[PDB]
Amino acid sequence: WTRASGMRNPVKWTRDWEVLNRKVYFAFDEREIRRSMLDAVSAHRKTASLFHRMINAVPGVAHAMSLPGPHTFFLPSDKACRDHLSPDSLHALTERVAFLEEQQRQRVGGGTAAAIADRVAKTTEQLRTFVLAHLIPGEWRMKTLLLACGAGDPRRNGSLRYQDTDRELFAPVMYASRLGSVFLLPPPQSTDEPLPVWVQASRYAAFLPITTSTNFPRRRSTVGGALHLWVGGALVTKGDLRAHNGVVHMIDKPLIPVQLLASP
Amino acid sequence: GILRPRERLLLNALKKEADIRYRGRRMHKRFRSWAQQRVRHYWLPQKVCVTSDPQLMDGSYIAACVQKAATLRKHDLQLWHGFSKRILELADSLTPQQMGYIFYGYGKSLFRHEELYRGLLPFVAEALPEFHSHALMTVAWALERVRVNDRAVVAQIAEEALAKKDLMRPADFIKIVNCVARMGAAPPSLAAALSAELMRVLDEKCNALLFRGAVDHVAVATLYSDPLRLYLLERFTKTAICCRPMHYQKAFQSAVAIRVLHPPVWQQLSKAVRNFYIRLSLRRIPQRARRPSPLHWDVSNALAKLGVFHRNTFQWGCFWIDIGEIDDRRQCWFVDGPSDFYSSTNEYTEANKLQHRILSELGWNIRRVRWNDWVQLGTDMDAKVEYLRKLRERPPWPAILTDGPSSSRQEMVANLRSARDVQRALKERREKNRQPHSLVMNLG
Amino acid sequence: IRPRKKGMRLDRRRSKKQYKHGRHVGGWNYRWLGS
Amino acid sequence: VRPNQGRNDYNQVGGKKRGQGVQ
Amino acid sequence: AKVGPSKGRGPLLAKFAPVGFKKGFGAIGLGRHTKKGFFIINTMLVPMFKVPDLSNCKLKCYVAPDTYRIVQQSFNKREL
Amino acid sequence: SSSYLPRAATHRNRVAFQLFATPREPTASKAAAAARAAAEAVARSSTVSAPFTVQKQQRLLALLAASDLFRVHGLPGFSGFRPSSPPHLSKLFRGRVSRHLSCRRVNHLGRNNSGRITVRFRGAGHFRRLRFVDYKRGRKDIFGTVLRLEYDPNRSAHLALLQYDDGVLSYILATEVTRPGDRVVASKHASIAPGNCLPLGNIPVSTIVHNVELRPGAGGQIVRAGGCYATVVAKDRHFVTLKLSSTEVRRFPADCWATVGQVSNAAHAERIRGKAGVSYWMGERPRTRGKAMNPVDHPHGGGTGKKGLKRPPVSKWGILCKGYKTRAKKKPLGLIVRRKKANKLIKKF
Amino acid sequence: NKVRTDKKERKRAFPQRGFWKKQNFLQVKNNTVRLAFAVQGVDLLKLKRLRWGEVRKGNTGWWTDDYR
Amino acid sequence: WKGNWKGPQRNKWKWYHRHGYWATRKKLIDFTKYRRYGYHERRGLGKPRMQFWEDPSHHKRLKKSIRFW
RNA sequence: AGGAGAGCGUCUGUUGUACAUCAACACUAGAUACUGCUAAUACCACUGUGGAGGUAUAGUAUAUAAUCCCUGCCCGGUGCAGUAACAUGUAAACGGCGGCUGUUGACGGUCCAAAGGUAGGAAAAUCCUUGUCGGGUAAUUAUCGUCGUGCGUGAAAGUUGGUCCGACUCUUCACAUGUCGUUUAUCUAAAACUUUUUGAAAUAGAAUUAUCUUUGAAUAUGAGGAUCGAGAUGGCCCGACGGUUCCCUGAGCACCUUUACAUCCCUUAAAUCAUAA
RNA sequence: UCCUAUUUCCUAGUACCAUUAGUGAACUCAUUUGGUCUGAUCCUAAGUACGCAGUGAGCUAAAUAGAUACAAGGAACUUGACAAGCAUUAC
RNA sequence: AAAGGAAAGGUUAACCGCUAUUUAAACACAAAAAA
RNA sequence: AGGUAUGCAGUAAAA
RNA sequence: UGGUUCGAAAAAAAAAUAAAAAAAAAGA
RNA sequence: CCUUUUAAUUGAUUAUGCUGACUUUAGUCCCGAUAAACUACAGUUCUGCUUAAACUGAGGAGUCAAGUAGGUACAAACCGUACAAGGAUUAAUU
RNA sequence: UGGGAGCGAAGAUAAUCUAAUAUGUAGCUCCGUUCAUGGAAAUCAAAAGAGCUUUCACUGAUUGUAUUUAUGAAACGUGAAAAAAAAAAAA
RNA sequence: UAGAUUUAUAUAAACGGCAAAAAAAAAAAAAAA
RNA sequence: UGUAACGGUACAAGCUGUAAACAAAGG
Repeated sequence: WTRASGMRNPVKWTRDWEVLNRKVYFAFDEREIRRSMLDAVSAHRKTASLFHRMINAVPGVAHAMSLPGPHTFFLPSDKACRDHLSPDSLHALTERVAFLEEQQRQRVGGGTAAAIADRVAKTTEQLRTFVLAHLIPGEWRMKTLLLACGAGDPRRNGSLRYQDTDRELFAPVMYASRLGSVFLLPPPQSTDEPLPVWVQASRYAAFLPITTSTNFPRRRSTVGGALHLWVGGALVTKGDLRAHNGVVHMIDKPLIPVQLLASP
Repeated sequence: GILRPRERLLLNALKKEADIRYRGRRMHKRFRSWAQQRVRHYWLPQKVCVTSDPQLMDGSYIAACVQKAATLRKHDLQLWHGFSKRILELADSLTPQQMGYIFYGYGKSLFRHEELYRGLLPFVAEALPEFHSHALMTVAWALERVRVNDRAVVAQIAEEALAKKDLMRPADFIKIVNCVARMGAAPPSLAAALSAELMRVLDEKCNALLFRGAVDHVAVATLYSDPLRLYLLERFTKTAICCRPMHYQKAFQSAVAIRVLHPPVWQQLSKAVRNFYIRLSLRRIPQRARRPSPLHWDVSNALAKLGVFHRNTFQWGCFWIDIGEIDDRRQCWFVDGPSDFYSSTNEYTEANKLQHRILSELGWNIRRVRWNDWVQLGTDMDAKVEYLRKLRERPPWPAILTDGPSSSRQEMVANLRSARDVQRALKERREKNRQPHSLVMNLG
Repeated sequence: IRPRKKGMRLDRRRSKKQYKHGRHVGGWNYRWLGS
Repeated sequence: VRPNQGRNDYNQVGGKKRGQGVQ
Repeated sequence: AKVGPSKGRGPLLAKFAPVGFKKGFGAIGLGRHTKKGFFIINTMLVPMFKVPDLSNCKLKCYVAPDTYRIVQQSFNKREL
Repeated sequence: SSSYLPRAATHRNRVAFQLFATPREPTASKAAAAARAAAEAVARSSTVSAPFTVQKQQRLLALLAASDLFRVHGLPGFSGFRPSSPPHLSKLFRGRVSRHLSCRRVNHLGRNNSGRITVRFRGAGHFRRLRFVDYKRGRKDIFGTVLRLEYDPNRSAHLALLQYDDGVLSYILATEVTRPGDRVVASKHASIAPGNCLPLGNIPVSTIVHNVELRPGAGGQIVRAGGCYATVVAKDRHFVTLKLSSTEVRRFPADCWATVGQVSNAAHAERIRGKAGVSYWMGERPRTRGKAMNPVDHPHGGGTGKKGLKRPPVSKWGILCKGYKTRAKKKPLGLIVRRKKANKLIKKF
Repeated sequence: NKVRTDKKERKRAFPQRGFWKKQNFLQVKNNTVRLAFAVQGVDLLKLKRLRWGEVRKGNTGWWTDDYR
Repeated sequence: WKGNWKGPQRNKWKWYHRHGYWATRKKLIDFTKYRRYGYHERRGLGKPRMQFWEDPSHHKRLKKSIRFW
């Protein structure tokens, strides 16, 4: 009998480092998630309000996003939509989402009435196209995307591995002697153009040697980390929101399809 | 029961990762104590409802309500302005205990309503003979925290504490002396009397936990006498073990101020004490996060547009510098906001003057920006650039920081409102400039 | 005695059996203090 | 596993323990 | 026996028991356990020692040997 | 077992209601009007009225049979282990049972409140969860969609996750022809289609049913195992006669509800285990023969070398176990019309 | 144990040829003690080796007697 | 024996919960038998009679029956 | 623990801790029987619990077991089912499956019976001093194959087989070989002898306790006769029926069986109120 | 005036009880040197930049337990290839 | 496939609960009712 | 995949 | 760093122990 | 003394008797795995096995037992020894 | 508590065995012992009589029950001990 | 009987339904002590 | 009532309760 716990855990774990490495694999790559992609979207509804509303108000979209097939959903934020969409486009999107919600609420509760069906059909098709433009076949996790873009390849990761800065300009008291590859993802479900993905070095990478032991040989976004993953011209802000049937990646720009874009 | 082998492996790995997560989580909790203290011997035994109609409140009820709201962080503007109105109506009928609790609530909540303090102070002065230690301490403490300066009344409170020395609590006396020093209200005779009494209070009545509160660099520099300075600096070496980063920081600042402005006292110290403070100068004293204010950021933006390299909000020695230029490191700037002066006046605080003098004597060429003048520029950038250039083209400021012109509460309120409007406009037109707004959808 | 039986047994002093015997240091016919 | 599983009081409904907030 | 108070072991103590055994020695309580493993202390419950000003006190632990003679004579003068 | 909800909640001989109503309207009169409207809508939608027979089941099954990107990229799984089919192609869900509709199973391990073994040959087995399946189909006149089919470790049949039109989730027994996307309803006006639940008095003769209530509103109790089904033989005003999977003909009150179709997973009996370990996982323990023991341990035990039974077969407790009837003679037959005979006689006659 | 409740006396009823002396461990411990004393200017080993009534100041001995 | 040898265990939790003071109280045994380290009902004589030369002002006989404030 | 084979169990498993690791038990599967749900069965406070929060593709009971081909005849007996009772059914229900004679006898006679043991193994874990013939050997009470000669066995209380398996019982070939004719050399020791340290045990009626030959409660250190110089130490076990943990019997005990007897519990058969209609 | 917000937040001295933080079955047990040796793991090791541990003295008898090496023969042994033997040998 | 965690706590949401409630500690700081 | 630092009640969701 | 404490969850009570002494007028 | 009586449960070479003491076997069996030196002018014996770092922002990756098993004079004594803020900021004093 | 109440065995005798004896005993639970148990006749007896209840001796190991073993302070009665009936319609 | 007199010995029974925790909503719920 | 645990006392099979062997002379 004992009540020791925490740092005095009486469980005799193995110390074998190879077994612990296998445990790492099982605990991270092969971990099981109960929730679904829409569960994650709802959890982040306050930051992704517009897309949450569209998913819940456009018929068929929820059914498509709740299917077993492993999927990857690139979720834009309301901030991203506001920043990148023109004011008129944002107003139109808000008005149409509100219209669908209002028709749904009417269901809960001449030619003018006939036109309502046509408008509903048009709005549903357009918003379904928009929302499904972010759904991609397969489960593409963040590290897989980075390794596909080439980060981690010793032959290609140059310009991302040895970033340095003019140190004396930022940590002068320590430098008195100085004081003197585009990967392609399958097309969205509603389009045929495959999605380009690339990687870049963040502004924070250059400062690593100032505060870390290094073994080197002979505007800018504020998102954290050393590497930035760009998908279709949009930056991933929060990745690996894993689910049971896919993964959600948060992005800072909406991937509007060419059909919905205005040519002039 | 049994599990399928895949399930066994997955759950075992989850357990291992949970253990490692716990171990990693507890790594930085050096100063996490499972045993914790909570102060509750100031809570009154009577019950009150804070939202009750003020017209039914008396002094005893309103004071308790104010203190309870301050404790519970119920910072509602309507509620506290009703409190102010009712308290001003009841000014004639408050005891020193009730006035002390009211001042505690106002100061603790940092409710910067100058009119209430101004209207309550005359009754405090009149009733001073009946005041007790806690009430005197609380009045001084709240005034110091909110920057409501009344030197005559503060001096009267200190004199009352001296007269009631045999009844004053040591902590209350220490706080009163610190507040007097910070408000600059003691002429030399009162300063000498306070130092003489504080010496005996600390030597006879205060253990380490009470004494460490006496270590304040402003008081050491401007108020304490030489024997008191020597005693304080010697005693800190003995009482360091029980101190916290704030106490260490104030001790270090006191030592630097004595060294820079009182070399005779520094030399009158002993070699062991001097060694203690030299070794203290080598330690990493935990600071707390500081960031440029909106006014600081506006000044930095104007300076950068002018074309002067600079750095912001950094620590040199035992001081924090607002702006430190890079090309000529000795040139530095300070952006002075409403809280750097006393309410309704352009008179600098004692801490600000002490820091200015110490940095100037250590070599810094200081220049200063006043929000009262900056706000009159508006949102214009050319005007701000010209302002900063003209300031640069002029000599640095003397080692002694002189106060600005006279002002009034009316002008202070007007300038605060103008600063609010300018902040709003600048933030709006910053974020709008950031937003691209280039995607046009043919959805219609 | 194990938990299941302990959960159903009662303490010795919950009855009067303790006072119905005369066992003592001197024998089996204890004369109580105060007779 | 549960020594008191069969008792009349095992997993009894109600009680002051679980009815703290009930008026 | 091999466990218990026999062979001079006496009553059980946390020193001799496994971790989890709870047994103090008679100290007063000074606070409350929280719901998350903490303990909030209340200094109002600290006993207050009442000590008089011992400075300038002519009394001492013992009494001089002559006091017996002095008091005995002073009482005999009354009794006689 | 009784380790779940207490007796006060589980035991009720006479159920006073058969419709679990969840009205939305503010008043009782408007609730009644809405219920009538819903019943009329179900009646309007109902079109199929012919019996659902074995042959129609076969035709539907034949019709159903006639009618690389999707993976975790960069995820090299186990060296040898792999699921039999990916989630988007497996017949069953491949996921986890809903937590809100299930609880941990209390494993009694064949021991009663006395702690002694009463049910022999029981083992721990794999950990299991009890899931709350709606045997009542209490919600009437509301359509629901079958979203997925699920495995159940305590039950020989498959379960189906039903999402009612208002968002309520429940688990029901799945029929042999139940597929994701199916629409189901419980009502007296419902069409005769598999999965629908109707009173036995509204189901035409020759129809195949399952999950039959012994008492109205008390939840189906008869015909539950995978592949089992019962046939409607005759109907009168108050009683309906059913032929059961055991070849027993029994009458049921016309107000007892039932579901149309055969119980899913008719291939359960075709499973081959291959080794003792599969039964060990399933929760079995070795069965020692009576004649392998000593005479003190079984009536068949004893005797140098191997021997025969030396008497007509009896159990551990001295009861004939080959042809000896055990139903209480005085217990009335009640609604039982005719009870089956021995399988040898059935197959020889 | 010190209370003599164990059964360790049972083996001591039989002869053994010898016993390990643990001299490596004991000498490490002794030299640790000697270093602790010596850093303060004490010759513990010399004190332990002194004859009864013998006085030797500093690091002196028979060799000092010989050469003086 | 088979493999590693296992004998009677020394378990403080088990011993104290099964054979301690309260467990012995709950047992059904002869409680008139003297137990050195446990409950028993072999009652003692109490404080003996005072010798004729002792001080009655200091002789004591009762503790609980006369317990005042 | 290799190559080539046989027997028993299919197999991986369980297994008597401390004389039995096996051919014994279990096992995947094929069957039979009971059970309509407050199910049967089990526990035996019984309006309770496990069964099972399961519902005849389920649960319980009893055999036989995994793969292939097969699984003959008998309901006379016993049990069970069936019916008011019969009739009748049920053997993968418990069980059983001939004798004396004529023509080596296809084919007859006669008695008996419910049926008269079928197919297939077969000198066998059954029979037995080493059955006939063949391979291996110089020599084959062994082993394999074969005959069906002798004794016989025998069909889900299962018959005959294919492959693989076993700390199982056996046959054979090969290998370097101290297993052997038959032993020797060197070295070490939880081996022995001396010494230092230090110290038991089983046993003991008493002993100053010889060999031959005899006698004797019948195989004597002690009794008759004859003969004979003895103590310790090292070794060896001829004797001292050497010392200490198998067989019969009692007006003794314990456990097991049931067409031994008696009693009790249960299930039937009933009875009795609740109980009025 | 192009950072996704330019958002005040260090450690209130701290109830009671446990701990010898290392080698090591360190437990039950007792012919109990606590600690060496007898097995995996735990430090990118020329065994981890000198670590942990090391118990009276003698002495050619045989017998025994082992280790090594056996000429030529090669199972002739034995109930039985039990036990042994091979699985090293120019480089 | 043999079909596997959800009590208390933290996070987010919601919230007309309460000194059973963050020092009578401190730092920082263009900052805020009504009119 | 027990509970982490103003603390008692209290609903939902979930790497 | 653990126990304690909330949960698991337990009168399934470790004799000489406690957030555990008659339980708010507490005199701030 | 003698006399009379005594219910003393009154006589022991023996119950593989009971509780003990003391002989014989006998000065016999029993002695666990590797050991040396510490010096008449410098030093580094040999062997078995290898987690022996003890701050580098991290309580140094556990549980359990010793009812205190590595403190201390060639001690089976006396005395002493588990500090969660690690107290020596003792770069002091001299 | 060999007193009183409830439930209630076997070893032993019967030379096995059954009844009966052991025994209404042991264990278990409950009263708590003269300030108690009990009790002032719808009693017992003979055609005469006794006079609540209780203890002792005799009648007597009788008449009985058990029918191989044993059990049996029987009833009436006789000689003694103790002696009691009932304060009390209110005030 | 001058004062003082720690802790354990699970006690609202100086008392009344039984029944866990010296006494627990009705019912389920069961008894030779 | 009885007993015990710790503590004090000659570190105790005695005595004793933090007032732990003694107050007897108080407006």
